[PDB]
Amino acid sequence: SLTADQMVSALLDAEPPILYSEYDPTRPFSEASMMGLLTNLADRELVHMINWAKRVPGFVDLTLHDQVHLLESAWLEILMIGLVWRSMEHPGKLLFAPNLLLDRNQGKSVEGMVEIFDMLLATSSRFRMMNLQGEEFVCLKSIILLNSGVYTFTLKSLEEKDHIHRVLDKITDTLIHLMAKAGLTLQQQHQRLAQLLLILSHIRHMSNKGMEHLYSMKSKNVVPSYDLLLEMLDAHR
Amino acid sequence: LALSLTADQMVSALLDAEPPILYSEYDPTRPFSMMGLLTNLADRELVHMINWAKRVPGFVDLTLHDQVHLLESAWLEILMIGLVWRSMEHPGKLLFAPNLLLDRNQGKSVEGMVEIFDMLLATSSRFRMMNLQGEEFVCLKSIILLNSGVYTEEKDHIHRVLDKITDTLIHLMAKAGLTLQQQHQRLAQLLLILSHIRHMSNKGMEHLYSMKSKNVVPSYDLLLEMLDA
Ligand SMILES: CC1=C(c2ccc(O)cc2)[C@H](c2ccc(OCCN3CC[C@H](C)C3)cc2)Oc2cc(O)ccc21
Ligand SMILES: CC1=C(c2ccc(O)cc2)[C@H](c2ccc(OCCN3CC[C@H](C)C3)cc2)Oc2cc(O)ccc21
Repeated sequence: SLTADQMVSALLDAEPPILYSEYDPTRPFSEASMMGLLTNLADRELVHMINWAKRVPGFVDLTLHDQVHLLESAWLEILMIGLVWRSMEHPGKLLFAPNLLLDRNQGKSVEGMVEIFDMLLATSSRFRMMNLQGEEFVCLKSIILLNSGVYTFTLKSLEEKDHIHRVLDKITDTLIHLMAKAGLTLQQQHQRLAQLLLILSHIRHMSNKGMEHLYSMKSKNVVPSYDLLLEMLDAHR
Repeated sequence: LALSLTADQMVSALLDAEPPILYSEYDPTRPFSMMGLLTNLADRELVHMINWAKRVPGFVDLTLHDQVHLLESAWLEILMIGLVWRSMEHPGKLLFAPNLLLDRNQGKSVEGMVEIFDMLLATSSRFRMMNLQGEEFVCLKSIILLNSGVYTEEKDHIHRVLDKITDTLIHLMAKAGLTLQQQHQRLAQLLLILSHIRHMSNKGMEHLYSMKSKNVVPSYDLLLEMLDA
């Protein structure tokens, strides 16, 4: 029932905070410590992501089961687009945190990492060339949340999918509204809409390559479990 | 040059450039290697894909080097969307060839295959649900060709062609009688399906690699030879 303006306002209000890496001026940054710091940040960002997701219009209208499925599908894509967004104004660097700004040479320290760094930096550059606006960014991130898991899900399921498609349609309306307000021609509007949504194909690509890379590290866990996501999502009262 | 085409001229060019549907190489008199059949078919399909790519307006304006890199990035996605397209009118089945229609039970035959089968089937179902038209299909396939490798003067040209295809898609929908709102909603719906096709190609590549076959990706030299400089 939201208007385009109401949709933008809700998404902007729902934005999670930018988190920091730990501070210590007695411990100089080490290559050996890098993955540990990144993991610690990612895990903390995930908790805020679940909060954010619950504030995306239409998301909590879904079953808890399907909310979990959508986050299972989208969580790394969402981490990545978030990273690319806060890195946009910093050519050649990834702003994992304001006190953890890394370049591709530092990425070389971890086997297989520089390939993923390069893809993320390329996305940052693309954002920059398009002059991506914050209002557009929060629309794109919401689209990832709703769309990424919708092809891999009963009567209830059909109802859910119809709802997701209607919300996705409203976000399309919202993007078009924003561009119309920016003074773009109708032609420029459709063209930019297309340009923006094609970036999501690259973000999906990066998530899949990234997931493969994280698994190759043979750590205890990579993905947040169904259990964990449910626990974070399945709040009482 | 090819950017000077009208929307109608663009559509006609793409429709005319469509590759043929090939047959599986087996003797139908004999008892029914699935991956063997599929690999043989994919490899033959690839040749026709390269000749199709050369007819996508704007593609051959790129350097041969860049043409090859786009094909390197896009070939599996393009195989997949073509498979989904010809499987649309066959619910629950994948029409790999007219003489090779497989259902998901058949897919189980091969380890790790049914997961990718189900994704392909879901895409075919989505196409049918959206009543995807042939004119839209050829635009989407062209977008995959130009977009899949663009992150890995030339880039400006690629974006110009992509913008032209967007114009063409919107033109088709307007002609179909859709309102402006329906036009940009349907455009978005179609482009979001492309992210799923990318996903499928990613998981498909993982699966093909896990089989530890001889090769998986076509070499630079193979693609370049097919391009016939
Ligand atoms: C994009 C990205 C990272 C990354 C690094 C390599 C790679 O192949 C894919 C993602 C790494 C990264 C990403 C995900 C990681 O998963 C650790 C396992 N956690 C994830 C959630 C679950 C509770 C367990 C560990 C490190 O760092 C980031 C931190 C952020 O706050 C936001 C994005 C990242
Ligand atoms: C989608 C698809 C196939 C497939 C099966 C499992 C999988 O994990 C990914 C793709 C299999 C398939 C797809 C690609 C294959 O690559 C074999 C290696 N070739 C590819 C080109 C290069 C010259 C070497 C082998 C089998 O069959 C198809 C045949 C088609 O004419 C069109 C699409 C396919």
